[PDB]
Amino acid sequence: SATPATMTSMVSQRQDLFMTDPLSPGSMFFLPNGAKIFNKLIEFMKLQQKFKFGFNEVVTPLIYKKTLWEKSGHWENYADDMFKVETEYGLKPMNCPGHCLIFGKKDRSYNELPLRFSDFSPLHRNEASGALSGLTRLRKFHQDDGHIFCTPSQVKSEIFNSLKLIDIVYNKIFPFVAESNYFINFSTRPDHFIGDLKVWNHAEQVLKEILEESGKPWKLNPGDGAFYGPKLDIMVTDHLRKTHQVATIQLDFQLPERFDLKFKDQDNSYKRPIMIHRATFGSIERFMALLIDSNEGRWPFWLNPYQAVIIPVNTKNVQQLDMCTALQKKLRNELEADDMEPVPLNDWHFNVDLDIRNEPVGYRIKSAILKNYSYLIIVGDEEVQLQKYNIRERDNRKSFEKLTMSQIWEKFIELEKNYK
Amino acid sequence: SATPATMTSMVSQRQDLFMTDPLSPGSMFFLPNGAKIFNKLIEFMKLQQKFKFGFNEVVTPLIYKKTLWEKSGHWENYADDMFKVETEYGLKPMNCPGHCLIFGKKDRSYNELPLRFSDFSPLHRNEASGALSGLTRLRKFHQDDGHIFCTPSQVKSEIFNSLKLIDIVYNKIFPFVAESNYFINFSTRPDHFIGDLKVWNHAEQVLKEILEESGKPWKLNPGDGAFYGPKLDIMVTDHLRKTHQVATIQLDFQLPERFDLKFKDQDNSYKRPIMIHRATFGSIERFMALLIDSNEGRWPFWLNPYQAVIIPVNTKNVQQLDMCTALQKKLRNELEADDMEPVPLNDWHFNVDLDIRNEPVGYRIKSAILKNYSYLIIVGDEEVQLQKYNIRERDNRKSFEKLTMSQIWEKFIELEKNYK
Ligand SMILES: C[C@@H](O)[C@H](N)C(=O)NS(=O)(=O)OC[C@H]1O[C@@H](n2cnc3c(N)ncnc32)[C@H](O)[C@@H]1O
Ligand SMILES: C[C@@H](O)[C@H](N)C(=O)NS(=O)(=O)OC[C@H]1O[C@@H](n2cnc3c(N)ncnc32)[C@H](O)[C@@H]1O
Ligand SMILES: [Zn+2]
Ligand SMILES: [Zn+2]
Repeated sequence: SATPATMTSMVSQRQDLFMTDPLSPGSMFFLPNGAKIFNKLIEFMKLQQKFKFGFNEVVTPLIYKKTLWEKSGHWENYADDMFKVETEYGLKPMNCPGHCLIFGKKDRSYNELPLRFSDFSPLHRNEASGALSGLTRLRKFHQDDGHIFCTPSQVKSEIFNSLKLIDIVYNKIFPFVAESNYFINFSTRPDHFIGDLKVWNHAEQVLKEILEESGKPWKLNPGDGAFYGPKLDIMVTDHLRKTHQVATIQLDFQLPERFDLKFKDQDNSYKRPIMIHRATFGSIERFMALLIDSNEGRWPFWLNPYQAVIIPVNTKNVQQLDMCTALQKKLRNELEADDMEPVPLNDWHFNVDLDIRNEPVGYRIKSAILKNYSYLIIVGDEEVQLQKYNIRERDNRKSFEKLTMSQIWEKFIELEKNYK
Repeated sequence: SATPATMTSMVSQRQDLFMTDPLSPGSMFFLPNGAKIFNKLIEFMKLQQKFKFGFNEVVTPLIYKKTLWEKSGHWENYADDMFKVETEYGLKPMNCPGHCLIFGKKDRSYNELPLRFSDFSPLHRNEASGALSGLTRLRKFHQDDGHIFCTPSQVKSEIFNSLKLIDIVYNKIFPFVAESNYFINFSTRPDHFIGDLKVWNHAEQVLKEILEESGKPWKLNPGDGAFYGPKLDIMVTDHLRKTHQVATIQLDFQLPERFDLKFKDQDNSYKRPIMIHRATFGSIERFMALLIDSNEGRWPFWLNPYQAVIIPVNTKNVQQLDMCTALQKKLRNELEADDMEPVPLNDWHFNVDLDIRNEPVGYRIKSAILKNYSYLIIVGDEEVQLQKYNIRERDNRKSFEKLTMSQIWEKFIELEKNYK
């Protein structure tokens, strides 16, 4: 009879992922295992954004004076959902205004467009306490945020590149449970919007054209556009057929005008850049919640905070213990605190545990299966003899391999490398 | 006639590192190049903390209700320097209370001590505007924070391990301008402190003993201890002989008591853990400021946002251009946005630029030297003939090497691997 929210709480209790406290309602605590997943997702997304999709990361303030939010139009649209800060300040619910400040700080040439900034800042929104639900709706969350500044003729290609990244995430790297794991909502001009209505109709026309050219299924979603522009909202469906907004792409002609943004064009004319807002995960928190809704805790290897467990058949057998300890040390790849040798960059480190509890071998196994370890590694007398480990995958326990220490090292590397 | 603050602003203007805006006084903006350095430092420290010094990273809320800060004793000690948050809330100036909440959420056995949590959360402190200076003193900053929960008999070894990490940073990996690049301030009981005076004298005795055993030079620093315990403050001296507090280690018997923290001991007795607070960089921002004070912008290779520049002698020569472009593509190691192949984990990517501006070769060189590129790579007709690049290091321009594409790839790898 379980809901998505309940599924998230069940997995979190089994794997020690997260916790909450009434001293900070709506703000999640990521415990070590929960934080490993969070950080892994961010590592993945940073790699795609920097070395494939042309983004440059920036780090921006969390609080801005009341004036910035008035200049942006946030203060009169959202201020009820905005935490005020007191010494006249607003705790940011969005990164965009900060990125406008960065754009307008230097002369900009058409030669550096499209200019793409990424930002993983924590955001706060004063969501009503009745709206709070697990990791899907929080008062504090992290967006894989990004703002693009381009020319009219670059809009289409930039949006298709955003859509390519979206497909890598939703239709290639991550399984979820249409052929596509999402549909698009075409979200149009809302009641309260800034800017002239002509510009708005043009932005909506550009977006519809791109939607049609993409060939992806979409739905009209009237009135749900941002206050600064219309958007494509990427909707995924949980197992209770309820839809959730994750990735989003927003076409913004309005903020550039309000920040008096300009760039020198090919003809030495000063012209306004167009701004595209975009997020792929949406928020890392909500994305994680939807992964869990699908995988029920059975993380893929590269993401799993429980990548492998090593289990000696006899916990008092020295030959088995040595062999198990040798492998754990190899796969964890840690250094001793006793010397001055630092951990080098780009080494591999795997989440590998050793269960030597004074418990029947059978129960230790069952324990590891409850935790969803990607791999179970057993060592008995025969394994000591061959100096080869019995290793089997979680979701295919019937088959198995007998591999050397070195072969497991390379196997785990290839898995993590390519997001298996 | 330059000050540290002025040096930071000069380097930042030359390398496009940071920016400020009056809409958010005391909060820094990290531009792409500035953010690269910031992120590199955090990557380095995470590796040491997770895979050498036994820390587990957590991610905690930024805002807590007034009650938490009252329970911790922060609200009556610091509340003037605390940004309040309004819907009864405090924007955190410290992570400790959150970590106490995490400790007390589960039954804890003596078997999991020392328990070590790390946290890179953004912190805010309402510093007086007259105290704001470059990156050394801000209203928003990131600590490489960490809290250790141990038993009385573990205190010494834990503090020596903290000191080992401090030496790796200040006396091995990073040059700065005593043999050691810091001295220690023994900071003692301040006017306003929580807890009984007997416990306080004991904490100070334990610390002095450890200080004496370490053999490191220290100075009495009366009254400057935290309100929860005495501390060892690691002081570095800028080139104007002014001292700055960076790393710190704080011995805390007090917070555990106020959060009713307990763990089951060897004898099934419930006992209070001791808490050690510690930071190595102090804040990433202030550490960066002190690096800049020393290096004057001449970053070591692994940290440099300008790792190499490739300069064709003749910008209209196709043979030279091809050879230059081949190398840039190799070293950057990017993927095209046009396919579904993701950037894999643990690949190498170098910050390598190509200067093909229509400018005399001589001036393009001079330009790169102004920016402090770690390596200058020149390609003329002879280099095309040999298919070998003329590569020279920044701080040793007189000598040079002629290397193939492959040899530069491996060279740059070895440099970044081992923090050269
Ligand atoms: C995309 C940005 O550039 C733009 N300023 C923006 O904030 N768009 S948004 O309002 O639609 O937010 C983007 C994503 O953040 C996620 N999100 C929004 N609110 C919350 C919340 N209260 N809790 C968790 N995630 C949220 C959603 O997935 C949403 O699609
Ligand atoms: C070390 C923590 O666990 C403890 N709660 C703590 O905050 N100690 S601290 O107050 O001494 O802060 C640690 C380091 O942060 C840095 N820091 C403190 N205030 C600022 C500031 N306003 N701007 C930049 N860095 C700061 C200093 O380097 C300082 O040594
Ligand atoms: Zn935005
Ligand atoms: Zn602390």
